[PDB]
Amino acid sequence: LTVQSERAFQKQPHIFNNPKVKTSKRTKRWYKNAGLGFKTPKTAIEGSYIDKKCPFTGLVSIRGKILTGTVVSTKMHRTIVIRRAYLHYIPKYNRYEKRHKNVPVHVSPAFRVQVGDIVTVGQCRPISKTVRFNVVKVSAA
Amino acid sequence: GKGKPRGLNSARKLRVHRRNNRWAENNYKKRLLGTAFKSSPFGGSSHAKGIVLEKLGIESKQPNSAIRKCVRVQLIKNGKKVTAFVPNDGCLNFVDENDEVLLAGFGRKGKAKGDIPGVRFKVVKVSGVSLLALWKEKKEKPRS
Amino acid sequence: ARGPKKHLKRLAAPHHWLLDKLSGCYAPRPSAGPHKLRESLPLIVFLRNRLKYALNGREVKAILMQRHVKVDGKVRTDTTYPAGFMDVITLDATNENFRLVYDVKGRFAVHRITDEEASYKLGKVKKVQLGKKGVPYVVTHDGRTIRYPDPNIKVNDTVKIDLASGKITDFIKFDAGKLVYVTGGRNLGRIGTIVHKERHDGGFDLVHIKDSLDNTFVTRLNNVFVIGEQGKPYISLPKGKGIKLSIAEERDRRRAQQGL
Amino acid sequence: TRSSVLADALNAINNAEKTGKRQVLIRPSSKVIIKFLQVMQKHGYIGEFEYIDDHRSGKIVVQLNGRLNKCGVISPRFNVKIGDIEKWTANLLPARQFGYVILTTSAGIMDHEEARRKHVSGKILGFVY
RNA sequence: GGAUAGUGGCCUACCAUGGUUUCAACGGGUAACGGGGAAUAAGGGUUCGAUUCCGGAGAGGGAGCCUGAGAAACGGCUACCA
RNA sequence: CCAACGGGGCCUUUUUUACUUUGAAAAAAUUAGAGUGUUCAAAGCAGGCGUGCUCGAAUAUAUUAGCAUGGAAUAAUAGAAUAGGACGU
Repeated sequence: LTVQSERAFQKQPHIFNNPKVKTSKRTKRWYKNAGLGFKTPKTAIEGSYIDKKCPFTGLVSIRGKILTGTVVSTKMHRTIVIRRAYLHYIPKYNRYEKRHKNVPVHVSPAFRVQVGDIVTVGQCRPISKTVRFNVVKVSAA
Repeated sequence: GKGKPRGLNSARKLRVHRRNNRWAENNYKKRLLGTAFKSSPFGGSSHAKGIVLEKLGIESKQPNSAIRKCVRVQLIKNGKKVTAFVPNDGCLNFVDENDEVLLAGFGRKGKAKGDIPGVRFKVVKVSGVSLLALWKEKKEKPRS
Repeated sequence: ARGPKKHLKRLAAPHHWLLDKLSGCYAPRPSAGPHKLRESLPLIVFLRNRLKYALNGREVKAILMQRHVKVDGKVRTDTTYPAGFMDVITLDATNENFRLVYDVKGRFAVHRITDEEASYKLGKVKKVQLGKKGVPYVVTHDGRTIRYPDPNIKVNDTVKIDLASGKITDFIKFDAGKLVYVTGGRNLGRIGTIVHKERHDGGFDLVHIKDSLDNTFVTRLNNVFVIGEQGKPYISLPKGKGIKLSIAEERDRRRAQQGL
Repeated sequence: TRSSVLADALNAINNAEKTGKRQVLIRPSSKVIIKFLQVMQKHGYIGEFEYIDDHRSGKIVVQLNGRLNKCGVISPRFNVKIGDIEKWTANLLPARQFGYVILTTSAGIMDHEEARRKHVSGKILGFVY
């Protein structure tokens, strides 16, 4: 996709590439590993997208709960909704009932995600009125 | 068998079913609708005070034969109008119009008691003194 | 509330102080200081309720204002100064020294020590970091900051501190086979040796402890305090050596032996 | 629409026992049925039994000796904690000192007394006395 | 980008068309402050909790603000309504 | 010695959940409960012994959700078929 689609120039902050030197190589790119055993995917190291909310190339960090669910909607830009299902115990009747929750979560351009995938998400700081979690691993069902 | 679900995950239907059927219980429905506030003369209290309007005799239901002694009362807090029974025979001489009386329920939770048609309440005190004390000649009543 | 709170109702006080229910409406609120409120011991509670040297809160103040009491070698006069674990208290008249340490029931004991041992205290290392101008420092559990530690000192180690000067003189590494003292949770006051440690990244590490009767138990690493090598404490231990007994054993010992 | 193969089997045994027959045939079999019968056999409530192969879930013939009062299944298979076992025995068994409640546990299928010795729990299957 | 002690449609400009729901959304009622707890119990339950401890809100009704580490304070101030 | 009941090792071709055990957690008062002749009791947390010495202020319970751990019956879920599979040394 076109990287420079916005009205402002997109770049990683404080990453300076110096025209005085003019090495015949890739533009400099910064990345990190999120920890807890999640591997940084190669599309992040070698891609060209700019996304300040990405867990491997943005200014976000992952700490707290880690959750799983199934993808239910992909219609927003860079965000998805997952469904989480569980059983609730009612003591008087000694039996269970089904319930569910919807969680909206941010997804990085490093991942390709489709309805019905199973996804693992990690907690981050508030990044919108509703979003609190970031996609960190994908399994293609 | 037995016409109700048994399955281990059927808890939602069981509790919803019970909620629907409790509305046939007579006293349950009274609480949840708040009937005692919206209607009935004592707005849910055990006693009420009123002003005596006039004095009445009520013919008993057949097969009994008696003219029983009652009064019309207007409740101070509502203005609602009510008929009350006066116990203990000659005690009717102790009550007169524009006296102030304390009333109690006639024991049957809003039903009429015994011979007496449509009378739900009895007098307890008049002008601040109890009828039981007057009848046994233990106190005296000032006029006004 | 529109700001900090100044009062502490009784019943809300920590249970290990052993205040009675009916003597009043309020309890002494500890001042801000080296130790957390929930786990400190105010001086008024020590002098009045434990030692019985004072009958009233009024009398306690008459003692402190004469400067008879010093904590870690310094005179203190605040009635609600928060003493805490491992502190040294000195009363110069009467010529007595105490170290605050736990009973196996989880209460602060009255433990007397010699005039020699009163020279020093132990401290658990809470963090190590570089300060301004690149000078390294350590922080102990009682909030001291000590310049220029030995490069080998790491978090969860224990450090021996001279109360005069305040310098470090020795240290013990956290390792298997060390003696530990348990300072929180259900097992407060027990003593044993480290068997091994469980790593849980992003969570709480757990430590397996064995005591001299070879009972075993588990606690969060936060509650563990290293105090010496196997069989060689760096401090005098309180009576009963941190051995937990069942209620049946306790009943026998009292009435059979002491109950004669 | 057989919802429970185990429920049918114990129902057949009850009806035979009441009328005084000495043998009964049940169809189909399953692993769970075999395990359940072996427990009943150990404590002496039934004789030997024999399995017939047919490439189609098989059949069983059971010998009956007249000692059985009742057997039955509990449905659903409620979860049971170790503290709860004492309540089920009070409701189901006729006395404090004979009869058995039968459980599935990850240690196997067993009666409620063996489960106390081994200190395990799981889910309830049924009862015998 | 602005503002804030600081995150965030918290607010502004431009852009996209999304978000919740028969597993009960949204709307209506409560003579509804939440909890530790209380009464009556074979077991399973039913009813209550303004009130000695913990948390929240308010100072006739609404709005605004000064001082200060901390207040949208009422035994502080300013205006309107009664 | 011997009998029963529990448990470990070895030989014999040798993906994802529910559920259950154990542990840490769940303020004090209240509740159940140990000690102690408030003159008895409801209470309280005290009090004994010679006439300075000394024992105490236990213990249990606390659904569900979250955390760590042992089990693998029962009930689900996944895998090699236009092989595009495994080992490939």
